Amino acid sequence: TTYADFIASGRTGRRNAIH
Amino acid sequence: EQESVKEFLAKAKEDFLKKWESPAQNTAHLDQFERIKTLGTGSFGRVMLVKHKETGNHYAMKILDKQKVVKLKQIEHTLNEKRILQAVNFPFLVKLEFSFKDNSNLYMVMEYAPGGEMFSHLRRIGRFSEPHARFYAAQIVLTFEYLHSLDLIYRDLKPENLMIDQQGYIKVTDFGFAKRVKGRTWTLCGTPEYLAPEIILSKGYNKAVDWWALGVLIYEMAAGYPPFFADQPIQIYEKIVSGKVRFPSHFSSDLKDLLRNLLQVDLTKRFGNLKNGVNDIKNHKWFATTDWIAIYQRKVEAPFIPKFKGPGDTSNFDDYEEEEIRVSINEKCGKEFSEF
Ligand SMILES: Cc1ccc(C[C@H](N)CNc2nnc(-c3ccc4[nH]nc(C)c4c3)s2)cc1
Repeated sequence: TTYADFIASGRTGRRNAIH
Repeated sequence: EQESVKEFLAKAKEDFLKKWESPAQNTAHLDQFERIKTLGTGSFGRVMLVKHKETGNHYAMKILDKQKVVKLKQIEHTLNEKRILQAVNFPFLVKLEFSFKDNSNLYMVMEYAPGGEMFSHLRRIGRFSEPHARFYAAQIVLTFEYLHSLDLIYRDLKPENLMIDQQGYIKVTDFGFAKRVKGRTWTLCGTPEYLAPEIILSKGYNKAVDWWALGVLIYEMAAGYPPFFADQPIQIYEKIVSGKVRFPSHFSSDLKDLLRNLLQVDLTKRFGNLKNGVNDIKNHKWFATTDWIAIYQRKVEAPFIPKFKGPGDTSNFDDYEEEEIRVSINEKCGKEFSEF
């Protein structure tokens, strides 16, 4: 499911702005 | 209630330009504050919880290392964030209480939000109920109506920048990517998951990008995850530009309709960027139960009130290693930051 994919995306933590 | 709003923004613009043209400087000194604990760290330097030694009032003090800001090529960005913070005044915008600098650093002492980062709360609960998400969205909508009237574009909306106060209301933080501009601009900045198509693409853009970001926020708040995500940013940009969006089945029909108008690749149709402006948003069915004036007045009961043990309590934040605030015997980058 979409949720499962998110949980395994590596981007569930705090996201920095692009530099 | 429309006459009042127009009258409200009129006075607001008057108060903003006076301060914008004549910014406040050196309104305090470091030794007036006792450092208590670090609330957050990273590129932006560090934000510490501090206590005014005489009043006993607690604040969130953002400390920036000048040499570091120069290395990161963020000189103008930092000067601008401070110039903006000292000139604006809105219920949902974090307040700048004091600002000063010494040989090594720059300091921005702002109002402390005990409730924690919205990010933390969202990942903790999973997702917010549509009524809960709406309560927050409303505050953002008004905040953008305010900022946009001053020709200020935010450009970094995300759960990570929204703090929760004692009454459960929002305090928008970090204006290091904000800019005062009438018309278009082209800088690639912001956070990947929240970038509008026109930011990713080379063409210039306008304030409409904040409304797209609002769409991403509402979606994440109600789903628990963003509408466009992947392992790497370049993959995320791909999805964003295609603009294909899927909604969780638990999303109400009207929420999906609102999102379809916000996460709209075509500017000629994106709500917030049409002839009726923000009103298309405030008058949308999903917001039918929203009492806009009452929200502005902070009279509405927050659907979620974070726990709070005291004004100096930090249990709603993560733990960070403490580091001595060192001040070099020599003045660094005086010319570069003369305006701070
Ligand atoms: C803890 C934390 C919150 C948000 C972040 C992500 C940000 N992009 C970092 N930049 C920032 N600038 N101003 C920030 C700020 C200003 C006034 C404040 N009052 N109360 C609190 C809490 C608070 C935070 S935070 C990181 C750590």
